[PDB]
Amino acid sequence: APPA
Amino acid sequence: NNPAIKRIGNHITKSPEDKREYRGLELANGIKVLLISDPTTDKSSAALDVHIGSLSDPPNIAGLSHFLQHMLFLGTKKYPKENEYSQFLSEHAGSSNAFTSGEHTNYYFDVSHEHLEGALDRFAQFFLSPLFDESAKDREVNAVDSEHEKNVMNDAWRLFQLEKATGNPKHPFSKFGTGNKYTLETRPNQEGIDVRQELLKFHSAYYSSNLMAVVVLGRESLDDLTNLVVKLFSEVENKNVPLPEFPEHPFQEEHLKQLYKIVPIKDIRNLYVTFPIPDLQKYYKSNPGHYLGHLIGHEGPGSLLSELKSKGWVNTLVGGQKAGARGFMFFIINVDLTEEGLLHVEDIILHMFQYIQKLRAEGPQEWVFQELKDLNAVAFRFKDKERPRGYTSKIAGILHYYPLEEVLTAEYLLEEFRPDLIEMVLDKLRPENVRVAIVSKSFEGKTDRTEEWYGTQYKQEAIPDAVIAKWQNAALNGKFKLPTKNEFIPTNFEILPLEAAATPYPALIKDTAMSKLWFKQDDKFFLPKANLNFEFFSPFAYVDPLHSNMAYLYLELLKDSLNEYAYAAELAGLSYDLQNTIYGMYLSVKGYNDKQPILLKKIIEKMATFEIDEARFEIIKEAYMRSLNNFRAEQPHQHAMYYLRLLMTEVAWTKDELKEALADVTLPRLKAFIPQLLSRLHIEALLHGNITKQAALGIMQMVEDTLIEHAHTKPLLPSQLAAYREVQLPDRGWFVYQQRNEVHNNSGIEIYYQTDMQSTSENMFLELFAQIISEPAFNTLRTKEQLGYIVFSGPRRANGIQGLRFIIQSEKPPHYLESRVEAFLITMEKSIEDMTEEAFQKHIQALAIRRLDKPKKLSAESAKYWGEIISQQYNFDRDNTEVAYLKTLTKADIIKFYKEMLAVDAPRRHKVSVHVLAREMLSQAPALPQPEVIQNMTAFKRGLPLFPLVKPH
Amino acid sequence: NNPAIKRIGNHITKSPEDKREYRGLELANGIKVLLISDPTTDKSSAALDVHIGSLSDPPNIAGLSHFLQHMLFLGTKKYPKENEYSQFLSEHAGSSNAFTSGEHTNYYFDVSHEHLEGALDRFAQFFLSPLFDESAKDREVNAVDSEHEKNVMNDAWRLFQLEKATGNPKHPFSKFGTGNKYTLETRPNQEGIDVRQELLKFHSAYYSSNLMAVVVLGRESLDDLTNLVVKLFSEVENKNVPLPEFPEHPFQEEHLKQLYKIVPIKDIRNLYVTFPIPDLQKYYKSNPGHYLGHLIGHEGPGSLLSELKSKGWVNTLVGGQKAGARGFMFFIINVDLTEEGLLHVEDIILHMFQYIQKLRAEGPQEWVFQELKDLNAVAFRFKDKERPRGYTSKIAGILHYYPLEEVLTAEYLLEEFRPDLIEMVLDKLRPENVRVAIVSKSFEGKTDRTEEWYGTQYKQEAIPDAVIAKWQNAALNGKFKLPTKNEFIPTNFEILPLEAAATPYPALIKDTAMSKLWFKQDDKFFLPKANLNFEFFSPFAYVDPLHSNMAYLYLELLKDSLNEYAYAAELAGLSYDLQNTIYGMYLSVKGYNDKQPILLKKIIEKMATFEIDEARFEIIKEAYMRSLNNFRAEQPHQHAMYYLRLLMTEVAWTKDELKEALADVTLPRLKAFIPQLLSRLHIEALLHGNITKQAALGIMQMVEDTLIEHAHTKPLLPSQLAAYREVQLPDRGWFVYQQRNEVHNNSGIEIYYQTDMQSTSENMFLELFAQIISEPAFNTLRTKEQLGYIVFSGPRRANGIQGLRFIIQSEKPPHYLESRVEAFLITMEKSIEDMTEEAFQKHIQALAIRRLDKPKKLSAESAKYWGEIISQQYNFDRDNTEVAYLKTLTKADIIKFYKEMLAVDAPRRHKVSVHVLAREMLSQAPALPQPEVIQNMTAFKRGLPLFPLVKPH
Ligand SMILES: [Zn+2]
Ligand SMILES: [Zn+2]
Repeated sequence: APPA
Repeated sequence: NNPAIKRIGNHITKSPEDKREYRGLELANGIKVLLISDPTTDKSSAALDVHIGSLSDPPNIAGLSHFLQHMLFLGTKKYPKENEYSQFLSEHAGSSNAFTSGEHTNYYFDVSHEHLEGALDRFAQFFLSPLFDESAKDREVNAVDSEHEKNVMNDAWRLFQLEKATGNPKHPFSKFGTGNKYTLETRPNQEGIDVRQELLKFHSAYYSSNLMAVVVLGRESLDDLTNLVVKLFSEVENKNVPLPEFPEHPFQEEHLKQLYKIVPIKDIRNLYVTFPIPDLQKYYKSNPGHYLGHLIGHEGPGSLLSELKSKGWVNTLVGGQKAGARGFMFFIINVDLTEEGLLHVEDIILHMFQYIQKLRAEGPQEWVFQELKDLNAVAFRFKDKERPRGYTSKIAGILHYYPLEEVLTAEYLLEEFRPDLIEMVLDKLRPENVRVAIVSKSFEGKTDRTEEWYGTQYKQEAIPDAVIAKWQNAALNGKFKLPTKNEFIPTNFEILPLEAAATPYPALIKDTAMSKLWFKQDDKFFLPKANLNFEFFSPFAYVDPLHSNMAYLYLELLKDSLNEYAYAAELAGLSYDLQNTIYGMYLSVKGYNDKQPILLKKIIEKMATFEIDEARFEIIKEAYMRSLNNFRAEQPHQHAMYYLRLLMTEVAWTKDELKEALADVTLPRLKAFIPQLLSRLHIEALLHGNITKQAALGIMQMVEDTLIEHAHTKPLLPSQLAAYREVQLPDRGWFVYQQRNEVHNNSGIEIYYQTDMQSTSENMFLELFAQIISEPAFNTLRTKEQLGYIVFSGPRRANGIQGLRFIIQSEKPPHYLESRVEAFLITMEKSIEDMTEEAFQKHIQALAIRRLDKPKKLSAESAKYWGEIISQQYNFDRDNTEVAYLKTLTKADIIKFYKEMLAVDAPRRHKVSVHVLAREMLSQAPALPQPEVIQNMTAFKRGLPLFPLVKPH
Repeated sequence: NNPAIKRIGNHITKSPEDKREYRGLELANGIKVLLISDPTTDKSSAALDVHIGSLSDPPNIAGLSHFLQHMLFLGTKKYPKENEYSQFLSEHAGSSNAFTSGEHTNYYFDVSHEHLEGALDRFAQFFLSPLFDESAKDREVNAVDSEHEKNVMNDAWRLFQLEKATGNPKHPFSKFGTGNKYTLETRPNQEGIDVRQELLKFHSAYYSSNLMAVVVLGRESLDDLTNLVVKLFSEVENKNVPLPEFPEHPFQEEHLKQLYKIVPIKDIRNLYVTFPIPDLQKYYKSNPGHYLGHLIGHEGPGSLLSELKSKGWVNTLVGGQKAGARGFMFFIINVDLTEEGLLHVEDIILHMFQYIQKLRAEGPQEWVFQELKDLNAVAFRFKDKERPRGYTSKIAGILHYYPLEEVLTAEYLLEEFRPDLIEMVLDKLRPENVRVAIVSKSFEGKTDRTEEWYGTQYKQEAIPDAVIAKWQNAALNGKFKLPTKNEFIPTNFEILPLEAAATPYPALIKDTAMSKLWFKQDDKFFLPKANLNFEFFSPFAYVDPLHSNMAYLYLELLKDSLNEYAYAAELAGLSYDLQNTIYGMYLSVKGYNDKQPILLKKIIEKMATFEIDEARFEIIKEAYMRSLNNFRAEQPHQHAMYYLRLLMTEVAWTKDELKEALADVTLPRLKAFIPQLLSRLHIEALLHGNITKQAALGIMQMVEDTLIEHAHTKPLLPSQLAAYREVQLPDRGWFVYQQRNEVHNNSGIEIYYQTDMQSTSENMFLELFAQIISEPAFNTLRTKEQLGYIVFSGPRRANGIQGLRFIIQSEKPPHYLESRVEAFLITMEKSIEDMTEEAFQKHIQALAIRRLDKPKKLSAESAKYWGEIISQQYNFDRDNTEVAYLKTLTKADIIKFYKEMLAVDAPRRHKVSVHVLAREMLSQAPALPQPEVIQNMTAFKRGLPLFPLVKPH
């Protein structure tokens, strides 16, 4: 996942 | 023309689907304003964000801006009564909060739409003439101290501050933002510092109109909102304060190529990789950091995570840009670690640099950027309508970063592909610029440093040149590929015409042994989305601790297995939740309706044909064992709530029971369990959104057909559809269960005054009483008595039964807390006797507004219906019915209810208290009876009757 | 060394005047590439030519390769949005088109130089993974159908297909290349064909790398262009497809000695004579066919045409080689026919064969070859710099035919004198190999066949053996002689030094009663050429229909008379244009400056001493009558534009009025008209190129002195220099003028929203709005709604006034088209409200780039200045000034412009619509008012005010  | 207004914003660019109206302005004093007119809104809202925060604290008074944030609520020159603001909001269906970050202090409220001016005027005074009353300061410093304490044994906060502690100690990044009693009272007193003075000096120097942004949302026209805001905010003074900037990175050369080994509180294993990067905020039109985060953090086939997971080294990964402050940012790649991953950190980091090298080899990918851009455009267009309070708060923060006209679009829409900026950031993600932190209990007794504010035990070492060199030579690994084109992107946004037979509430459109199907076609929001909720009942999901473990593990493994496939759907606005429950399984599919059937079918198919990977099995089982163990490190008030649940519910397996049974879960046993679980089910569903009766029936049939085909599922008997009961407490009984929290040095308590089964009358007696005492409970037990930061009261509802609960976390012993809550109840009795009919009716109206507050988005409405369905009360028109009844209640009714059910000498008082002792452990309180001390939970439940289950509406 | 590159070419031969840099190469997969680096270019460009076309369509799906050409623009796997490609280009100042011939499909674009990679990436995907989306296919088949329809009643297209239909029907030459709804949808549906699959199969089978050539032109270095093309195109798959070849001529024995008699749509009379010949393409270094075309098609003294014209049988002649496909070509001799010529076709053809016999008698002439070679060498050296888009497209085609090193020179430079090939081709031009087609309305009712695709009515006959025999016995005719040496060949290519007083824009260097002289010595291109443009003003050229007819006839007669003399100059790169206008006369002489004053002097002298030949007069009068009548067969959209012009301009004679007055034009009357026309004139000139101020002044005075000497010309009065005004429409007015097209079965519409007089602000409001809606208008009105093939929108400028126009040609009735245009305008208003600030700025930047794009050649620069001069605005620095203003515009400015001038309820809406009915004849559209229907153009104009004229800069 991308931060959030 | 109007002198108080410097400029009025051109058209504020908004989503096509957004019917709210907007006007931006800049006041003469420099305040940036957004006005939002929404004639349908039940609650109005305002927020103000000051562009100053804890990075600007005096070096010798850590926590000052945060403390100021607390104090602004405690009285102003115009409204000096300490809780005037909070009391007004409570009496008018409102609520408020605020937060302090490094660069911002953000204050917000909502309130009944009829009372916007009244709340807003009280709010505005915070920014004009706060009292910072001396006695309020000496009390409220304890709340801040208690807030800090709560955080001390929390691993996230520990790590947050440790990073600050390991950068440049001269940089403001190093500051401790929370403060505590030492930094805000003890040390200042010993240094001859006058803290009230410092609070006033800080407010005067930094609470300047030029650093402020305000957002107001109400029913009023834009013109009337304009006049209101000018009237209340043009008097704020402009000190023309320069905006703080931090162009030097807190991580300089001596802070790079460093490795930190850290002992956590919980048994967790994590790896944190960090690179310093320039401030990328000015590049928001191209957002190169988001591009690189999307790729490095990707979870689909070919990804960094996929290979790390295949190697059996990590389970999860977060990657991308992280905010710093004006002038500096970070880029992170964080993973958890399996037992084997902990032994392979150098290898994991190598693989990270290999994936980065692959990105460098392929160069920036425009099709990737365009896909992100187009998905963002779709998301913006069909965005759910936000709740006012969160919306005003969020917008006030972003008004500082974008022109007025662009504030709504600025955080959704991407504009230009800038491959040069991508390459510039990628050029920063190199081994010579890396920081590495490993979190693990295996470092216990092997560390030599302690972080001052939290006590964190750690060790720091230079990363060997030989290791850096190997990472620098990272070559291409054939396992890593760019993502493939996202095939879950929605393309059909057609809103189906409302059917002739459409209903206002869900209708029961299928009712068979196998399935009960509730359906409603959206008639409010008209976005191309739907919510598909399913409860699968099976007695084998919770029959014993072993089966509960297996049900959990089965679904965790299933999600883990589907993760690569479902990640793309996620990114494309189509998501699902799948979890074991005490009655079976819960599945929810949400988002764009276009491709929902495809994802839903894949999940059910996978559920019914599931083949377990043994290595995933062992890894996930080990993580689950730690998760169960780690509950010991949760907060005292969380313990209290957990024990009360165990005590009051017919069946409930404890964490200790679950972990005892976990060692016994074997792969063969889990394989046998699944077909058993699926062999007989009842399915109750709610399908609500952009769908027709016919598609709803088709979805349900597909679900049924798929289980029938692959799992040979047959219906349960009606007698098997048991729900659990709540324990029935004896009249005048008082029971106490005592436990200790071994990690935190604070106690927790929950007190529960059980009333009776839920019904229109009992519900509204309880909710009105709760409304009445809500703000007074907080004001008394926290603001005046300062028992702790966490003080809560309100209704408790479980298993069709209800009562009043208080929860407090405190440095004081739970028996002291009991006496104070009891003292408060007496004060409330007298307060209710003395209160005017006018005041009383205000509380009725406030509760009424809260209950009738209209859902702004589909999922809020679905959740209401879902509550009626899983509770099996099915009362979809509840709010109207219960509020109509509420309005007939008198003050005498409430007094009688209190005297019969709640007062210390009440004939039908039913009290149970959970006392959680700390690790190391004024109005007149009444005399209390001796409690019966619960020695054994099973024995306790065995010895009491159980309530009936509530009847369906 | 580089695996993706098979070979890099040696030095690409170019003109020494050409500063662009070139590199040729062949990729590993067989794609031939030319890279063109031009660090000066404002627009970059690429083209790809696949060596497959309509000769390769499945015999059961006519039009497939052409349909595929349309479909490639409508989405790919990487860029799935249907208009991603078009939108990207529009937003970056770009444009694109493509075509399909028998053996090629050629695709090309240009774009702002900063966005080459983005455009080229989207373009490359056409050749990798087109979607051939089912919905797109169903819509776009209508555009192809409408394309075909537009061609159906066009005489040139009808003859083009008729020729194919009268050769071997088994030969691919016979295929119908356009396709239509019937061949591409209706019939395939009937035959169970999945057209999407056929598109996929055809692309997979034939869009092979080995049959592709790519050309890329950008500011980038050759190395960067190289890396770019390798990166994007090396992934195209090589299927090693054999190049189609057609060694067997479509015209076999049974197709020779045939006569076709054909009924045209227009009243035209033509004779087409055709001989099959071998494919001569491989002989490009000698070009025997061009040698023979040069002689047979000559127009000088002694020529075939000269004698045919003197006999009063023909007016024009085209002769020479004509492309077929790989393996076959044609040689043609086509002429128009006078009334007498129609009666003497056998004799005309006898003269053709007599001229051919003279060529055989004299034998191949090296000196003729040498002239052609010398002229081609000069043409190549001093070739005007091309616009990138046309240049890339052209080179991509020819890369298939020549070695990399020769691609620039191959079509120009002759190297080999080949008397053997000349004789060999001449030996094919014999009566036993001839096909003859006569086109004439005289065959109406006398035909017995119908061509299937166009409906062409014709008759086929064997040419009598006695007729063939007479032609075979053609003897030398003393009237035919070879051309003599071309004395117009230039030899002085000296570029005059830039004068100390040279200016960047034209300067007014003479301002007298007789003449206004604008002069600029070329400071950019430095080729030995100049453009000499003259507007001759006289009231008597347009005073009534009779005089307008006489002005036309005078100049046609003059050009006819000079033709023999001027033809040698034209071959030598020196041409002129001479025509009557609504204000007098227009003369432009262009090309190498060397001999230019000689041609100019001759034209003016001939003008002023003109003696009319009575036989030429009657012939040219008859042709002109037919030309006026033939307007009835122009397309509906051309009709609509013509009617709008008549409606909106102060003075304009209709075709009906001209043809009515034509019968009154007698020889004596025309003889009297000429001296009157020339008796009083004002001359405004632009002399621009490789010439000095003194030479310019001398050229101008030479023209004046010549008219003064021979015509006694005196100066006009300043008051007589009247320009015409545009009719001023009333606020909120809507007028409709309705007519019928009697030939075509489609309707046409032009809608004109008149705004205001031209000025800096009004110009840029309109141009920015036009830019914003340009691509969406096409995407909506054609790609989505498929109203027709022809859908146009943009600024209309006339007589100093302006506004927004839409032009559509459709099967739908004009009132329906009106409603959809109005629906679209509302769509655009909301689109502008919803677009981001940055999207708005992109459109500003795209317009800026388009407006500032530098002329690449002299005549392009001359045209801009000439526009300023004929409009009498004289704003030479317009582009800088207007772009500067443009950049200050906001979304608010454009919304206000739309609401004030354009919206359906705009206070200043000024709308006029021209509805042209066919021969036999979704967003919400707003309700429209009842229009005022215009019944009489004269009364319409009388009842309205006239705008002022724009003031000179
Ligand atoms: Zn706080
Ligand atoms: Zn076409």
